[PDB]
Formats: sequence, C-alpha cells, structure tokens
Amino acid sequence: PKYVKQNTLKLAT
Amino acid sequence: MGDTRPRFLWQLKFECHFFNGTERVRLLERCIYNQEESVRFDSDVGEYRAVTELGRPDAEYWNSQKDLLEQRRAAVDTYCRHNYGVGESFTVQRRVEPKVTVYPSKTQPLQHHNLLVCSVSGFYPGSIEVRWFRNGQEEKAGVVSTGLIQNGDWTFQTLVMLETVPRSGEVYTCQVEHPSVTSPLTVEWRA
Amino acid sequence: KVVLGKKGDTVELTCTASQKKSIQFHWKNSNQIKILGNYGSFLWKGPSKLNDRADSRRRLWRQGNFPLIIKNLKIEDSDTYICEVEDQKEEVQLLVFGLTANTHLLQGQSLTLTLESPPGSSPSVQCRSPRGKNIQGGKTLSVSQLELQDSGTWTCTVLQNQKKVEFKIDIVVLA
Amino acid sequence: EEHVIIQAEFYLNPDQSGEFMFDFDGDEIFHVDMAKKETVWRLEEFGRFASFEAQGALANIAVDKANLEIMTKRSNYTPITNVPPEVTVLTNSPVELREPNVLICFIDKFTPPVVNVTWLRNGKPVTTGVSETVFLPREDHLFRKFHYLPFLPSTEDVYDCRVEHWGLDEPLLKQWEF
Repeated sequence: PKYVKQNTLKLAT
Repeated sequence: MGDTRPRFLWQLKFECHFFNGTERVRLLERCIYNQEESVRFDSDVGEYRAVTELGRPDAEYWNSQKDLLEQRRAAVDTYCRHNYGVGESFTVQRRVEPKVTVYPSKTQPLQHHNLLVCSVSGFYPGSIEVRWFRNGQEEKAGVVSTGLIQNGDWTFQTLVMLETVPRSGEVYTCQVEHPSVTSPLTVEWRA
Repeated sequence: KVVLGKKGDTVELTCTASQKKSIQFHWKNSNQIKILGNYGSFLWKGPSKLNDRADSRRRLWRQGNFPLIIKNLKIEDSDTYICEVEDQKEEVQLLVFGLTANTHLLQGQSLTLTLESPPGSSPSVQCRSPRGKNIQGGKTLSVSQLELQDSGTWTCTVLQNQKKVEFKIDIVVLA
Repeated sequence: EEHVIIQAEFYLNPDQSGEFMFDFDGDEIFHVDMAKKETVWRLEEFGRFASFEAQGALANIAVDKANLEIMTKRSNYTPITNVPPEVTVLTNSPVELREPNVLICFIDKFTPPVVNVTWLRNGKPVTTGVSETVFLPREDHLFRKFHYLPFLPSTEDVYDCRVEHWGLDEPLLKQWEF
C-alpha cells in the first residue's frame, strides 16, 4: 500500500 | 537567538476531508505566503480561486490549464480516497484503551470541600465520554474538564474534575466510555 | 466595567492580577456557574450556556492577564461575568448587539433596520448613509423615501453605556 | 466532518529549510528526512503496512523553493511577521514517585518554523532519551511542535523546557516539578 502525493505546481511568472 | 535577517515562508497544503467513510470527500489545495493564504483549489468549487490579490495570477494561469484542472478534479478519488484506504487500518481503525486513575487534588483552596480528579490517558481515538457518579447517581454540576489534549504521539489525555464535599461512606465513580472497550471502564474512590 | 460585542463576532473580557505572574484564576457567569479557569497549567471548562465557545489567552497568563474570550457571540451571551484571581473579584458586564436590514428595496420606499438587543439595555443607534446623512433610531431605525444615492455602505453605530460598536451594512436601492 | 488527511510542505528562506509531511486528524503519519532522502514514520509500525517514495517529496520541495522566490518578489520582498509560541509542559500521565513517565513540551502557535528547545533538569541540559517531532501544521497556518523527555519522578528534581524563537525577546522557560 503506497501513499500518493499531489505534485507542487509552478506559480505564474 | 541571533540572525535577525528577515524570513520568507511558503507553505502548500493538500487537505482531504472525509465525511462518513469515503461517501463524501472534499479536496482543498492551498498556498500560503508567510501567514497569508493567497490562492486555493476547492473540489466543491471545481477551479482555483485567488484568496487575495497576490494569488490572482496563479488562479488565472492554473485555470487556463484544463489538463491540470481535470487532474485536480479526479484527485478526490486518485489521491484522497486512495490515501484513506492506504492507512485505514492503522489510522481510522487505531484503538488504544485509556488508562484511568482517580485521585483527590493535592491542592485544596478550602477545606471541607474537595476536588476529585479523574485522569484519563494514553487513548486513541479522541472520541470519549467521562462521567462522574456519587453513590451511583450521575453528577452533572460541579464537573469541569480540560477537553482533549493531543500528546503528539497518536495518544490523547484528559482531566475531568469533580468538585465535592465528601462524606464518609460515599462512593464516587469515574466512568469512561471509549471505542476501545465494549463496557464502560470505572474506577472508584471511597470517601 | 462594561464591554460591547457584535453578534457572531468574538470579544475579550480582561482580568488582571497584581503581579505579572501566572496564577490560579477562574471565570463565572452571573448564575455563579464556572465557565473556564486553570488547574496548574491545564485549562478547564465547565458546563454552561457558552458550550464550547469560551477560551482564554495562554500567552498572557505569565504576564498576569487571564482573559475570557467568547467566540461566535449570541445575543443571549450578554450577562455579567466575574473573574476570581488572588482573592480579587473583577466584574465585567457584556452586552451583545445585532443589526440587520428588512434584497428588494425600491427607490422612493422606506428602509428599516432592526437592532437585536439584550434584556436591560437602552441603546441609541445612529446610521450614516453613503451620502453622509446621520440618521437616528433605537430598537428600530427607518429611512423615509429612499434614493439611489443611498445604495452602498451604511455605517451604523450603536451607543450603550458611553461605549459604542459599529455595524457596516450594505443596502440595495432599485427603481 | 469525520476525518482529515493533510499533505503539508513548506520552504523557508534564507534558512533554505523545507519540510514534507502527512498528518491524519492532527497526528503526523510520516515526514521525509531531506538529508537522508527517506520516509520517517511517526510510529514504527506504520511503515510495516504502507510506503511512500521519498524522492517525490524532494521534487515537490524544489518546486516550493522556486515558488517561494517568486512570491518573495511578487510581494515586493515583504518578510514574515514573527509570531512567538505558547509553551506548556505536562506529563503524559499522572506522576507516581519512582514510576517512569514522560515530560511533554508543547510549543504551539508560532512562525516561522525555526525554534530551539532544550530540556533542563535542575538547570542543566539533559539529552538522554529525548525526542521531538517536526513542525506540525495548524489551520491558522502557524505551527505546533512536541519535544519529549522520559524521566523518573522525584521530589527534588526541577525541570524546565527552554524555548527560543525570533518572536521572543528572551528565552522562555516553562518549569515543572513533582
């Protein structure tokens, strides 16, 4: 059983 | 403490809120600069919304990304429900029985009266009911409580205190009901 | 000692001890029911009409301050509270007010504001229109013949025991 | 509202410190030790029933670092306002002489996530057996943290949890004794 993470999103630049 | 250079903090939080098992799930994604949440994604809303002017650029930019939006919209399942099932056995189903002790308070502002302390500790989950009885009759007035104190190690404690004027022959009872036991736990103190 | 609060908001009732030191204290309502207080460094709460909406500010304890904080205020939370600390009995009377309009106000018609008040209070109300015309009222306050220029944020001030609380309410005048 | 699972991460400058963790109803499930690139379970047995790929945290933290720089600029370099912690010391159970117990130092409501904590026994620092958690998230976006000291209760010993934080003008000592 593996935890899945949400990926960080790069902000507007 | 030293080093007073100004600090800059950025936090990201993905909160999965569950109602009745996994029947209803709400995903809340938030970005916080210093102590200010600037933008978020609320699954009940379906798209990013700036919380402050500072996050406006991001909400607009991310929302323009329809693929990101769809990924975020399916996360209530692929992320939240998935992770809930992953640790359901040692989290949702964790149960540790409380240790219950009763003692009169070593501190007594005024003789004659008294304070009985029912200490309930080392338990999990938080849901619990602690009641005081006098000769088998429930005492509702004169009782105060600390409420739940999270110890940070997957264990809770609480203190439930009864203000009373004990008379020889009386039997006081602290009773605890918690998911870890099928019958209430009781500890008595005889005046 | 009087303190005013607004329905739904939070309010702080102060309690101070002789010296800046954390010591034993507790708060009671006028029925003498214990509300909150400490036990060593524990914070306890007792059964009361304030359910779980009371709290204090731990940080200040070491500074000799043991405030009673009430959140999501209800009109009926109004009462006289007493803090007992080092044989001292500080009393503070709390009065909670609410103020709302009576969504479809048509130009030319009249606007009426209703002020929720706790028993035993004689409040004076003054609302200022967007234009800037300071009105006057009490348990109720009205404005005859509404104009479009009246739409916007009306700033209403409730006066009680030489103290006041401000309510900002937005009106919508049509045509 | 029945249960809440949170994936919380942060990056702090100029310290160049980042954190990645998961918590369940306020308790930490695990976090990623950034220097060892490994998953650290709050309670050992959790790891016997689940897993998490630590490298993923590493990749998210790099993005968080980059994003902090962006926001730092966008805010015209507005720094964080220090919020000093509330500190309380308690035992995890009622104390009985010569019966093993644990002192808990609870540091709450502070930011930024940088703190110095030291357990003192009769004024001298103690380290044997002590432990601590990483920085835990709060709904108001401040942090909480726990430090622990297993001890043997005695009538003469006096303990202190000494805490230092930028929001405090001097070290804050919270005392405890039987």
